[PDB]
Amino acid sequence: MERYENLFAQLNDRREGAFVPFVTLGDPGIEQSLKIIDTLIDAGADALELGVPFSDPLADGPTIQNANLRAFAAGVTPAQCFEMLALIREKHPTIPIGLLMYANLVFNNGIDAFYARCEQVGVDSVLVADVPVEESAPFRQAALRHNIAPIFICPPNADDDLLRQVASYGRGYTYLLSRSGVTGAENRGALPLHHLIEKLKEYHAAPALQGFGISSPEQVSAAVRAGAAGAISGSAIVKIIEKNLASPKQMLAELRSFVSAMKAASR
Amino acid sequence: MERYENLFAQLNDRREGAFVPFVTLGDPGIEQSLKIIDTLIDAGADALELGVPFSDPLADGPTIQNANLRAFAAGVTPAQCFEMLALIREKHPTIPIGLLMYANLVFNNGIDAFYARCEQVGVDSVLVADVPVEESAPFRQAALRHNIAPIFICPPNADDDLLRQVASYGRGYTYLLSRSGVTGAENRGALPLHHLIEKLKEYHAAPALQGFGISSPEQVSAAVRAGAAGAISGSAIVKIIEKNLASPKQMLAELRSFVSAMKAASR
Amino acid sequence: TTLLNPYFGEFGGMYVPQILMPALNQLEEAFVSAQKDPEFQAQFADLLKNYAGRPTALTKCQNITAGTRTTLYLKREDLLHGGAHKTNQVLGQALLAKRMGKSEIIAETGAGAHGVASALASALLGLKCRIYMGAKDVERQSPNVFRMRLMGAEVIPVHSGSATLKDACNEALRDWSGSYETAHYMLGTAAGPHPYPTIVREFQRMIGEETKAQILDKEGRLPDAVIACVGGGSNAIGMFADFINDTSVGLIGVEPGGHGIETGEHGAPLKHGRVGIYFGMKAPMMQTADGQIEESYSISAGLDFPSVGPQHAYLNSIGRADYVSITDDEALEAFKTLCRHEGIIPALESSHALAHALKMMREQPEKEQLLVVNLSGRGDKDIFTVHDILKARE
Amino acid sequence: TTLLNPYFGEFGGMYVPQILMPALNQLEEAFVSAQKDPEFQAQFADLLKNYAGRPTALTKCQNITAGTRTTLYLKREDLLHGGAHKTNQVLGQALLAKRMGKSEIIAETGAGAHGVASALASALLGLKCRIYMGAKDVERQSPNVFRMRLMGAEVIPVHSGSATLKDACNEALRDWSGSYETAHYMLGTAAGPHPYPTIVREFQRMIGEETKAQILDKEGRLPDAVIACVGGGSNAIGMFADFINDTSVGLIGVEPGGHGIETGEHGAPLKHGRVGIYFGMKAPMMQTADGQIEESYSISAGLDFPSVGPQHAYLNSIGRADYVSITDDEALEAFKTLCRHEGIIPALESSHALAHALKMMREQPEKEQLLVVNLSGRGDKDIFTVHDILKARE
Ligand SMILES: O=P(O)(O)OCCNS(=O)(=O)c1ccc(OC(F)(F)F)cc1
Ligand SMILES: O=P(O)(O)OCCNS(=O)(=O)c1ccc(OC(F)(F)F)cc1
Ligand SMILES: C=C(/N=C/c1c(COP(=O)(O)O)cnc(C)c1O)C(=O)O
Ligand SMILES: C=C(/N=C/c1c(COP(=O)(O)O)cnc(C)c1O)C(=O)O
Ligand SMILES: [Cl-]
Ligand SMILES: [Cl-]
Ligand SMILES: [Cl-]
Ligand SMILES: [Cl-]
Ligand SMILES: [Cl-]
Ligand SMILES: [Cl-]
Ligand SMILES: [Cl-]
Ligand SMILES: [Cl-]
Ligand SMILES: [Cl-]
Ligand SMILES: [Cl-]
Ligand SMILES: [Cs+]
Ligand SMILES: [Cs+]
Ligand SMILES: [Cs+]
Ligand SMILES: [Cs+]
Ligand SMILES: [Cs+]
Repeated sequence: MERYENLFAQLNDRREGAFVPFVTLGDPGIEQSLKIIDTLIDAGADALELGVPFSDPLADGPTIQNANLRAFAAGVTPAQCFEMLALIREKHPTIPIGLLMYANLVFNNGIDAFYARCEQVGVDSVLVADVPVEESAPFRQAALRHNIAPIFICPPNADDDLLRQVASYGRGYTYLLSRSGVTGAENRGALPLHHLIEKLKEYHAAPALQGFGISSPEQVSAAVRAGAAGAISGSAIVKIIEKNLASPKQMLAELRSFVSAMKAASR
Repeated sequence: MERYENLFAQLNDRREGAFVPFVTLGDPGIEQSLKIIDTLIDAGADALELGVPFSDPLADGPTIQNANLRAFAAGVTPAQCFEMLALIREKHPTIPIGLLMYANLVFNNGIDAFYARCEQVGVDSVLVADVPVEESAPFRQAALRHNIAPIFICPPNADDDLLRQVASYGRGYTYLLSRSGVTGAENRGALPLHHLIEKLKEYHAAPALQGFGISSPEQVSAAVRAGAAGAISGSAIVKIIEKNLASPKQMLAELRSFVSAMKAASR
Repeated sequence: TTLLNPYFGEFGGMYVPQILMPALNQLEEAFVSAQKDPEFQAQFADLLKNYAGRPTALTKCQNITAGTRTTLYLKREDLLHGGAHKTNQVLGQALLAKRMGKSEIIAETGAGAHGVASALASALLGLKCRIYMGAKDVERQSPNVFRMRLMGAEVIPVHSGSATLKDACNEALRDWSGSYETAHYMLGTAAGPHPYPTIVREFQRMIGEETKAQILDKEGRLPDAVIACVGGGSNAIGMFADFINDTSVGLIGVEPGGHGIETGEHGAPLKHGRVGIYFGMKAPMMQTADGQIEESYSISAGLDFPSVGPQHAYLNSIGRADYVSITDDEALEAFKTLCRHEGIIPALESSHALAHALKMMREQPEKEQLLVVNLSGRGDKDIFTVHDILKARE
Repeated sequence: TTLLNPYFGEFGGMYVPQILMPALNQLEEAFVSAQKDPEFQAQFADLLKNYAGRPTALTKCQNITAGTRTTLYLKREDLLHGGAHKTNQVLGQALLAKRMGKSEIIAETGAGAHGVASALASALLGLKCRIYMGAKDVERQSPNVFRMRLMGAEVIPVHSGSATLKDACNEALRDWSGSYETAHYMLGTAAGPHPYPTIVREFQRMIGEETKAQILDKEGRLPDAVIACVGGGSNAIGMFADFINDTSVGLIGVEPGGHGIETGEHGAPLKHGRVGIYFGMKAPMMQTADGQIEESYSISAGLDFPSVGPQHAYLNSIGRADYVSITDDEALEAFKTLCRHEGIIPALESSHALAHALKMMREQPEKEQLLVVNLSGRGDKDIFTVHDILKARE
């Protein structure tokens, strides 16, 4: 979790927000995914959010559903994703790496063993999309035992009790959901989140990253101006992968241009 | 009714049974039907049974269903059938003519008026196929008022009460049914009718003609040997019409050959 | 001679070939005997309750009468096992067939609901069932053909004439006249020769008896009118019978108007036909001037028949019951209305009765009136036909 | 925190994205409130009786147990309005949706019977209903698609994944997570996140309550066992609930064996799967060694799902209920048997339960045993699929 603490301190000193891309590990294949991730970092990503392909990602809309499918078509398994994570960490010693998991993949061979594997490869946080705070106990306990930040969601419909819980239990960053629904660049958030950002700060929550529907530089700026510590963008990044499958070269050039613009908006 | 009395007396003097063909009036058209009937008579028919085409002849099997249909396709109506009957009577003053009717055609414009028309054209009997003795009163009364023989059916399942009723109410001839079922040459009678023939005679019934399924000379002989006064054949005759529609010439030759053989069997 | 009166006024009788009179007499005697037999009554009651599911619900419409002074209940024969009121009297007639030592069943069917009822009763009670169905009806009521065949019944398409219910009826009677020693003719409506109109009424009368008790419990009074569609007359006589002596209760029968009475393409002989003799009975017929029986037409196979049962003709003649007509398009609108606003998919036959009730309400919306419609069956058999029609529109 | 226990032993829970927790909490509170509300209970009772037709018949088999010491009754949920037990709990959940001020309904469907139940309740009670259905199921259960559309519901084919019930379930939950302020998710089985397994049981428990009273009236004792097919678990928990404390009564649940357990093409996770977390619950899952959720298979769309409700997993774990499997071919034989020898056309789902009961009888024909099968629905939706299969054989 300390990689986040270090990042946010550096960003704060630089009066900067974080820009954090999401991609699915192994989409569209292992080699190309590794190059994709290198490009995201070189282009200015402050941290990564990395999905492990899952059969049934119920918080994800079509774009990221299709990313999961492409990874599966390439034969990608969680074991191979762990191999990939080791390679990423070996190249990039300081960048915070967060996994986007579904509960079954964490529970499957033992919750404790899962977080142990995360610690051994050098992952910094885990967000389990279909585990609400109410079911979080064995997950967050295992995470903290292995020096992994458990990432909690603060939804737009959060009450005070939830804000206090998230603030107390979470580490690394707090995930500030833009809106209801599932992942996707097509649906942009509607309701200002200023009040929630302020309360999280009052309760000493981990710094907030806004995510869901973030697809443009303007929205990155807006997240930061509203007081969030940065923003996450997934579907918008993945769409670039989708649209350029037949030109890996043009794929990387467009990812570089987009991330660089998205990062510039955080400054 | 007296034409039957005269016929049966002549036949008795000649130790002969009657052979009585059935056809549908107007099958396959008015002109050809008239020629057909002339041929039946010339070939030895002792009397005729003549159907008026009806929409729904529920005592008839496919062969005679199709005869009704052909007459309808030629536009034949009961009024035209009465015109035909006048022409037949004008040519043939002594032959007994019996109509095969369904109840609706008799009832339609008044039961009394129907039998009046029968008397005016010179018909001798009427059999109404879907009127059992239980419903016969207005029919048989109207028939007798107009000198028409009402033809009653004696089925193989007749009890003593029915034999007495048929014997008392009937005139002209008694219709001795070969079997259950509907008209058709394909199904031949099974059960000997000797007992019924004998009881009808005891009760002074009109002479019995056996009908249904009679298609061969042997069966004509057998009806007579069993004590019946003769036999009726319909489907077998109509089949000759059906099979030769495209050669009216060959049609008449085959009808002549068949009737002559059927009549020979009664001698 | 007979044990019971074969006529209702001038209508009815036994206009069959002589060969069939013993079978009719036998059936009448079996019926009269069974009606006095507590063991028969108990077996019948048991099947109706524990096998068919009686009593059926009486549902109050929640939505389709809003803004009017009509209260409309639907007698839910659509919930009976088999999906139509046809099941009630088939269970009684099947028991009669066994009482008479018959091993086989002949039935006609139009909508296929009587065919399904005959097949299911024959499967339960150990009879070998053959069903005549017009070839047009085989197509437009196809789901019922599948149901009958899966229950082991023989379905015989009839291509003759109009290839609809009349033609099936003709073939059933022709078969019976040659097979009656082994086969019972399980006629599916309150029509045909005596004793069928009487038996069918007596084996359907629980519809009106239950309705009366249900409306008395829910409303504390009799209905102003009970409304039923009229093919040969069974569901309507079943609903009417127990109310005949309650002179305040209107009895309204709805014949199919088809493409419109004025087109001649309809099935409404009671109001637009003339008395004649056909299918074993003296009753109103669609017929030509010179006495040929016409072909009928309705969108609904179950109402597509050019005659009507003799007790309806009688109740009309004395003015005890009133008969009206509803066109194909009116029936379709009522079908859609019930599906979309009450969540019940009705048979297209039953939709004629509903359409007239909705007209009674719409025409005089401030008239206070308590109405019951006999929802004679469910519309599963009709959904492909109807969907096709509506798609060709909407 | 919750008002009620979300777990049955280790199984159950609320494994949904955080965004949906307020909706689940709201539904739980509405349920707890409604359960104490005499007016809600009276409205529910009224719909169940006068609209859906409860109580349903309990039919004693006349033929299919001959020559054995088995007495077999069938609880006739096939006679409920809509044609399946699905209607009972949909009426309760629809009333909850209105209590919560929701105007729209989302439902998943496999067999289409829950989809039809959701559509009909929505038509009656004034809700705008959208139904997700896998594209394979749209074909093999086509009659239900016609019924839902004719009632005005929106049917959304799902082509993703296996294009069957699991895939519909995924799309329904994804939609709900973005529409919960206006739409209630009317989940059709005793599975998913709390409070659904609890609500669905409580709104189906009349099945077992009626069965108990009916068997006591007819036999003067409890059944030896009650047998029900198990998809997500609703009809079986509905039959089981009132007998759980009657320790002499066996509770037998039948999972689909598909092409055979050994083929991996089945839907029997309770006995051949491993606990996992999916669709809002910790429950037995068909899953790969590395924890991906598998696709299930059954001839019967209603049982074709790679998980099972948590109360069944719990009742199995403690040994209170026993679970078995029946293959496609066994289910088909039982379907044909009931059609041909009892005159009842069962849903292919319900045919799994019947097949196991007939095995219990055939395997030990001199064992005296009083059995009830929950005949969860009618087979109209299945007749084309089955006819096609049998034709390709017979
Ligand atoms: O840009 P978008 O709209 O594609 O959203 C990006 C999301 N990728 S992610 O890993 O942050 C992410 C985070 C949380 C998710 O679900 C949960 F909120 F329920 F937990 C799912 C994905
Ligand atoms: O030779 P087949 O088998 O064609 O029988 C010939 C019959 N033609 S008929 O006019 O005598 C004739 C006589 C009686 C009929 O029905 C009834 F018995 F019910 F009255 C029908 C036709
Ligand atoms: C002719 C048929 N059905 C008629 C029918 C009718 C009209 O027949 P009755 O007049 O005999 O009720 C009404 N409602 C339903 C559901 C029907 O199926 C038949 O199923 O063979
Ligand atoms: C999945 C569905 N049906 C399931 C079903 C089942 C199995 O579902 P439960 O385990 O929830 O009863 C049993 N019987 C019938 C008639 C069914 O339709 C559905 O209709 O959406
Ligand atoms: Cl690939
Ligand atoms: Cl913290
Ligand atoms: Cl011609
Ligand atoms: Cl005489
Ligand atoms: Cl009685
Ligand atoms: Cl067969
Ligand atoms: Cl009383
Ligand atoms: Cl309660
Ligand atoms: Cl719609
Ligand atoms: Cl009690
Ligand atoms: Cs009203
Ligand atoms: Cs009619
Ligand atoms: Cs009932
Ligand atoms: Cs037994
Ligand atoms: Cs299952």
